[PDB]
Amino acid sequence: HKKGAGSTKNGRDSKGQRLGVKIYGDQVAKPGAIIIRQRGTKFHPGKNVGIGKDHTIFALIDGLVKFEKYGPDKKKVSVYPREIQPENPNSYRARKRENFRLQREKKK
Amino acid sequence: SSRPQKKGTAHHMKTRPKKTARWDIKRGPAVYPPLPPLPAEWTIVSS
Amino acid sequence: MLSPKRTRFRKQHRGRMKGISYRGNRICFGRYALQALEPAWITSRQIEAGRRAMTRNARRGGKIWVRIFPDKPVTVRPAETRMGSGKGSPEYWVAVVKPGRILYEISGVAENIARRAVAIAASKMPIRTQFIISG
RNA sequence: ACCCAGAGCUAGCUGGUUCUCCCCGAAAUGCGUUGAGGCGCAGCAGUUGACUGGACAUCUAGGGGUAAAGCACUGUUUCGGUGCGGGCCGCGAGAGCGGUACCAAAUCGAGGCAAACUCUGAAUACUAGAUAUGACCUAGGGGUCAAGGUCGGCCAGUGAGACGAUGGGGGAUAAGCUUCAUCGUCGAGAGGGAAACAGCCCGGAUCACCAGCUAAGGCCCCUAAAUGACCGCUCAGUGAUAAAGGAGGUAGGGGUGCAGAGACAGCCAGGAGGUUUGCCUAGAAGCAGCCACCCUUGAAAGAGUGCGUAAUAGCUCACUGAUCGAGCGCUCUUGCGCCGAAGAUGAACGGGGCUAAGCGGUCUGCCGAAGCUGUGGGAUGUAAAAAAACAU
RNA sequence: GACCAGGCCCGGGCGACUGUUUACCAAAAACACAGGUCUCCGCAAAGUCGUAAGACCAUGUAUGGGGGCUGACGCCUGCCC
RNA sequence: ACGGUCCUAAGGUAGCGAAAUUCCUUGUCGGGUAAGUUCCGACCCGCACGAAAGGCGUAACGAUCUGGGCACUGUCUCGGAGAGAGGCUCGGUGAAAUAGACAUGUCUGUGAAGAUGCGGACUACCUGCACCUGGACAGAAAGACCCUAUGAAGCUU
RNA sequence: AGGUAGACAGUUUCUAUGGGGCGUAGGCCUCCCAAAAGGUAACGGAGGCGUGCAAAGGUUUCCUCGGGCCGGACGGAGAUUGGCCCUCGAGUGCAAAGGCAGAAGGGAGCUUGACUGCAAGACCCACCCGUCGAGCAGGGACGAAAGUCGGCCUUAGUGAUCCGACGGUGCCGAGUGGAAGGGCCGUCGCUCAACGGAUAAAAGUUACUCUAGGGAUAACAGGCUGAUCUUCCCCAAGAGUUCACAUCGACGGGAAGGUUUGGCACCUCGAUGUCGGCUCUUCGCCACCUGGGGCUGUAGUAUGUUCCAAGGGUUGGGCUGUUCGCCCAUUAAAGCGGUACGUGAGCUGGGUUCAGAACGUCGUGAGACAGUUCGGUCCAUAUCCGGUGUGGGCGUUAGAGC
RNA sequence: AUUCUGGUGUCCUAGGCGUAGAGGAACCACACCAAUCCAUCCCGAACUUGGUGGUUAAACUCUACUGCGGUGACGAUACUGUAGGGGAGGUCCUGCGGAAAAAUAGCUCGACGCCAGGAU
Repeated sequence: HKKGAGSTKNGRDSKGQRLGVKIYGDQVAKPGAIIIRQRGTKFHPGKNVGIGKDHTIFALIDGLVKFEKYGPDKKKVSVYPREIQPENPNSYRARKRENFRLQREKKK
Repeated sequence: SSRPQKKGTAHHMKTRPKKTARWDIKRGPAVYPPLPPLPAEWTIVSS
Repeated sequence: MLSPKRTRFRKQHRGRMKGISYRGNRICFGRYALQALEPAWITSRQIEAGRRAMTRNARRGGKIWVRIFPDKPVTVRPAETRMGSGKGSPEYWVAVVKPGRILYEISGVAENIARRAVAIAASKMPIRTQFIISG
């Protein structure tokens, strides 16, 4: 009734190395910000963009990230600064942060 | 046999009382005409 | 015993049997066919035993075809043994059949006899099958 | 050995740790550990400073390879057609070769499968940016409140989790089994429904009222409320408890075969000569197994669906006349029932009991919680103090 | 004639035998035993106990003294350094 | 019995052998009994006897183990009767372990999965004394098994 | 001063674990599980690493592989040489995944950036650690130049701290000058592999044992589960002279039961006594006999099969601790189960869990072995419920005896 | 301002092949020779140098067809966010919201920018 249990020859792994897209498409970046840790060139380097020893793709300039279409079934990544970025005190966020600030000041 | 049976909260899952009949699920409270305005309760005028 | 020939990997998962079988609905060879309704894990012993019993009632002529081939393995662990300590060896191979799938096809006998035959072949199997004529 | 002393030895171990009210309120996870029932740091509490704006809601943009689907790749696979190459036999026995009851590469056509396959590719989720004024005052002014994070100081517990839903793994797609992922409840949560019943359903207990409305669930009596209504269904005590299979039980629907030039079921009728038929000559003779599955005589008959024989003989059923005189025969589909259904102190739907007081569908009343409403009282916080609210 | 006062036989295992032993669960097949063998020791002996002095051995000296194993008696006791 | 070949320091001689050794196993054969998993003798497939941790025999001896017979009987078939010492009743003296509180039924259901206490039924005047032990997971000893503690202590190389 | 006795002493002798032990594993990299961000467990499924290269690096220029088909000496399915056709299925030092076209793949020329001084900024996270890096400074490489180079197509090839060691260096140097000794920069010394490393240095046994704890954790019992067991049923190939269905029923399918052997670890470790026997029960039916039936391949007798039925009954011995089993003599028959494998505050103690002793075996040894043998202390005055008996009170409506 | 040929991109298979035709006035390519510059792991095949006497055949450029290749709906269906329900048999059903892949209709034989040179 009490038979022996056979050992395995498995049970080894490496904890997920945390690759993938760090800075997404149409998003803020920096000079030096790592955009993608990819194991090979899944995405390819575009304009304004360095490519490192590990095929790590990082931005050289400010601006928003762009994942372009390369030609025959591949992907690029370029970075573009943005011209004018308007802010209106009309809006809800602007209204509410000024309301909050004014409450803070009013209390103390 | 090989029909494992319902026990613990698994009994309570199965045999809970529940309506599950479209007409009985609707219904809700009964509607009425609200009411004309009523007077105070205990007006004073004294001492 | 319709066993697969040297597959990729030894042991594999159970998954489950959601959905209706869409593809193996059509009939190719036969004019009459046995079709499944409930999903099950059909061993090769059940297939072979259905095929034999269906063949026995062909008699004078008319050809029979099988349209389900097991592929998936199943392991029972070493009998009377505690939990854990790896998987077991695969005992037998099974066909994952879903609802509305062809199991056996047959052509070239009188509709009298085919229907009689598939009753036996239904009786050998673990599921509520049904008879279907189309081709 | 005992006695005294070091000595209140140490004990990550067990037990125990005493008055009251108010405010907030966890965790049972990750990481490391001579560590696994301990400890450290993170995560999640309290408290007190600093920095700002989010939160919930809707709408865009991003990269995904999962469910799905597919066979172009990687494997796997069945059948057919083309068929290199292989199996076996035949020759004037060392040059030479031809047959071939035959297994079959590779492509083509049809047809499947795949956690570790993808020419494809959802929903959610994740990241980012956008837009919207939550409750109380005469479309704003000025008001009152509630409403989320980041950083840091001081100072905790936790680090045994459990069940349920889903996605999976292990197991025997056994376990009130085990292990992860996302969420609910318990844990730390009273009350009502579930007979009793942590974990299911409803709902979050500041306190008082011999007021009211309702949620979940119910309205024959035990025991609050309809022995309410109208239309269907069951005949089983089903209504409490399980399958393969069995079936002129009963009710409805559609489709399908004949039928007062008369069907169906009963009822005396007919149901033939070569057929000892060729066949392995022991016999298969309408009926072991073979094929052929004749055509005549005809109101009709198959060289035969079954019984009966060593084989014949013989008995039927197919069909057709005749008697007879009105709706009947064979499938499909459901709805609700029956059998299948057998255990050990004694009945077990909660009990009585019920032909509805059960099931299905619809319509309206009512009951029903510590939920909400009303009427009063307390304490917090919004500042400091009182009144005044708003929230708690 | 009361009290008092052997039951006997046949076959096997283990140990020869009387003996000793777990006070308060074990009395035996366990220990001891006569007998056997090996090895040490020449006397200021080996051995033992002591820091030492010295004590036992022994007021004995190889037919004696210490230690290992076996266990009357009979027949035996092989191969391997 | 007879040979071939490998390894090893060497491959068990005499004797004994299913035994205080024997797993398979109640080995098989014969004896003993109406019937014998124990017993006696033989076989040898000695899992894993063996020559001074001696081998094999042996008259005697044993509160030794283990089989069989005769005699004997309440050991038993299968109980029965009687005598004492208690038990029982009366008077005198007078403990104990135990004890959350106890107004302390049966059935089935429920629940930390085995209920006098929770649900439904059933049964049941209140209270002594004699007898009986099924339950109170009855009492007794912070399990002596099992595992844990970077516990303790003996003993070994 | 060197050797040399567990004779004697102090210690050490890991953790995980679907109870422990026996095994297996312990660090790092790739894939899956993983649920289309990342992350993610199991004694889940699959493999690798503990390097290699002076060029397989750097740069400058040049090249397009692999597999088939057809022709061609030896030469064939395949070496070399030409043409054709899909074109990236090849290769990429080494496992996998992601990548790589005139390429990151293959060849050649020249060389050493496999360099010093750094570094805005991000990723990854408990900490320790790890990773990418625009650009500047110097001094070079290669090219005509623009430019590219601080190792490798990328992800494994690795260990902290203390300490010591070698090369560099007025930085200190205990009165002051030196020196001894430190510091500073560059570097070397771990299968510290139990790989976040307790020490420079450590194994066993206890049935002679003890303490602190645990139902967080096994053995007995219950519970869940029902794989195995027990009992039924569907199918029907076939056996039965003929005929599946008198009697059996292959290949297969579906159930119940909770008596076996398991799985789980939910109550109980501040104790619920483990087998068998005696005594005394009771209950279930899946019926051994006794009552009453259908079918029979039922002439009768005697059966076989199966339906109803659980009222009653279901011997005495030999052997074994045994339940079980075999055998002798019987008999209407010698049923099978539940009740903590009924019943130890009712009994027994033969078996099994203490200390002694022995045999075989394993162990260098102490000791060990569901291997064997002989010997080995079984408590209790009944509070309550419950039972068998038997009184007393009261009740029963005025009180009594029959 | 428009259209060609030669160079450069955006845009990458609605843009690629096949089939059929057409272009040498220019531009572009094939044929002549090679002391030398320079070269062949051999060879002026290629690189390079010097010349021109042929040609639109190959390539390249341009116009057509859908034969392939490619792209590809609507509708449904699978699947799934969320709120419920049925089954003990292991999955199914409903409301509310999102919505494939495949298949087919059909769509495609490029578009568009700048510069150099030629022509109207």
